[PDB]
Amino acid sequence: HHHHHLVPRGSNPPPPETSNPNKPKRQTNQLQYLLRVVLKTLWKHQFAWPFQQPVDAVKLNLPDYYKIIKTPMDMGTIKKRLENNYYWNAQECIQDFNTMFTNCYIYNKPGDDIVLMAEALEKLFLQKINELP
Ligand SMILES: CCNS(=O)(=O)c1ccc2c3c(cccc13)C(=O)N2CC
Repeated sequence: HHHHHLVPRGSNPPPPETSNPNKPKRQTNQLQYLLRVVLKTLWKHQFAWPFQQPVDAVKLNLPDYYKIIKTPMDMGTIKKRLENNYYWNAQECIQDFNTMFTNCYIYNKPGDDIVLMAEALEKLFLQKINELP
């Protein structure tokens, strides 16, 4: 039989939403600081690039990524959420950062390059979080 299951193909999931008109939203001083200070300083770091967009499991050849990670998050998504005033409070934004870092540690092993990158960025994140208004 000549059906060899070379189709249908894999794919990346739809990325997390960055707009939601019926979601409650505010601008707070903490959320402005999270954009202006926390996100933008992390974004410029040389270890930021793996985290600047949703994981492209196809390009990166990580076909098990979304088998393991069911709540993906990345700083590109977070950056757009802050720019779109998506959040109600600082906690919602911070939980996105926590999710991103947690996904990295779940999927990978201690000592992997990606984990070392996440640890460094997390250490910085936590330092900047302590200067929150
Ligand atoms: C160390 C960078 N390696 S990569 O560009 O192949 C990559 C980018 C983003 C990743 C990963 C992950 C695992 C392994 C490699 C890798 C991963 O969890 N992410 C999202 C932070």
